[PDB]
Order: sequence, then structure tokens, then C-alpha cells
Amino acid sequence: ADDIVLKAKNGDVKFPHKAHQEAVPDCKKCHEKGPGKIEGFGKEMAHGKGCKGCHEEMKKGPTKCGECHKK
Ligand code: HEC
Ligand code: HEC
Ligand code: HEC
Ligand SMILES: C[C@H](CCC(=O)O)[C@H]1CC[C@H]2[C@@H]3CC[C@@H]4C[C@H](O)CC[C@]4(C)[C@H]3C[C@H](O)[C@]12C
Repeated sequence: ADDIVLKAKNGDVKFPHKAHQEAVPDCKKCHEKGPGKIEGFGKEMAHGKGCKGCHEEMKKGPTKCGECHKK
């Protein structure tokens, strides 16, 4: 499968899967979640534990606006 880009108005956000599979061996961080996780994602989740928050907790990954968002 291909990587996906989230079309944030302020700038595209790339999500590179390979880096995540390598750095996050605990796959159940994102996979086998109960239903609702597709409908649930949004800015609040992204800037929280959906993206940014995990980067902060794991001490690696982009945490600045311009590191995630890029036109
Ligand atoms: C969230 C941060 C994830 C983590 C951690 C892991 N995966 Fe993942 N996976 C995630 C998304 C959003 C997607 C679809 C979009 C994309 O960029 O691919 C996937 C996709 C997969 C796939 C399909 C890949 C392909 O066919 O090329 C597989 C087989 C998969 N994910 C498995 C997997 C495993 C085994 C993980 C742990 C090591 C893992 N993923 C981490 C989100 C996230
Ligand atoms: C943990 C549960 C994570 C979630 C959820 C998301 N990310 Fe992540 N990401 C995580 C780690 C531990 C790392 C470091 C990987 C490395 O080897 O450097 C990353 C990295 C990224 C990157 C940069 C990848 C690179 O090759 O440098 C990007 C661009 C990124 N992450 C984006 C991203 C987005 C958009 C997410 C939500 C949709 C997201 N991550 C979730 C851990 C986790
Ligand atoms: C990655 C770890 C991010 C960081 C760091 C920041 N943002 Fe973000 N933001 C991210 C994603 C994946 C999304 C899309 C959510 C979705 O619905 O798929 C967003 C969203 C926004 C938005 C809203 C965009 C829209 O609704 O079209 C804005 C205005 C925004 N982000 C701005 C922003 C700023 C100013 C940041 C630094 C303080 C910042 N983001 C960090 C991922 C990430
Ligand atoms: C469920 C995990 C982990 C966050 C959490 O614990 O809730 C999060 C992390 C990244 C999230 C994905 C980001 C890209 C997609 C954004 C879409 O708008 C909704 C579907 C996708 C595919 C999301 C599904 C799900 O919302 C994921 C996989």
C-alpha cells in the first residue's frame, strides 16, 4: 500500500508508514483499535495522541508545525 497525505489546509501532512512500523513495534498503538477510529481522527487527535502526542511521549518524531505540515 501507499503512504497517505492528510490534506490539512495549512499544509499537507505526510504519514510515512515504514518509519512507523520500524520505530513503533507495538503495532496495537494504531492497529486493532475498536471501531470509530477512522471517523474519529481530526485535528484534535492529530495534535494530541494521534500524532504529536505519541512523538512527545516516545521522545522521537516531529513536534513542530513546519516539521509535519508542508505545502
Ligand atoms: C500508527 C502510527 C501505526 C503504527 C504504529 C503502525 N501502523 Fe501499520 N498502518 C497505519 C496506517 C495509517 C496504514 C495505512 C496508511 C499507510 O501509510 O500505509 C497502515 C498500513 C499498514 C499495513 C498495510 C501496508 C502495505 O500494504 O504496504 C500493514 C501490513 C500494517 N500497517 C501493519 C503494521 C504493523 C505489523 C505494525 C507494527 C510493527 C504497524 N503497522 C505499525 C498505521 C500504523
Ligand atoms: C506512536 C504511537 C506514533 C503515532 C501515533 C504517530 N507517530 Fe509519527 N513517529 C513515531 C515515532 C517513534 C517516529 C520516529 C521514527 C524515526 O525513525 O525517526 C515517528 C516519525 C514520524 C515522521 C518522520 C519519519 C522520518 O523518517 O523521519 C513523520 C513525518 C511522522 N512521524 C508523522 C506522523 C503523523 C502525521 C502521525 C499521525 C497521523 C503520526 N506520525 C503518528 C511515532 C508515532
Ligand atoms: C504532526 C505531529 C503535527 C504537528 C507537530 C502539528 N500538526 Fe497541525 N495537524 C496535523 C495533522 C495530521 C492534521 C490533520 C488532521 C486531520 O483532520 O486529518 C493537522 C491539522 C492542523 C490544522 C487544521 C487543518 C484543517 O482542518 O484543514 C491546523 C490549522 C494545524 N494543523 C496547524 C498546526 C500548527 C500551527 C502547528 C504548530 C503549532 C501544528 N499544526 C502542529 C499534524 C501536526
Ligand atoms: C488509532 C490510531 C492511534 C491514535 C489513537 O489511539 O486513537 C490513529 C493514528 C493515525 C490514525 C490514522 C491517520 C491517517 C487516517 C486519517 C483519517 O482521518 C482517518 C483514518 C486514518 C487512517 C487514521 C486512523 C486512526 O485514527 C489512526 C491509525
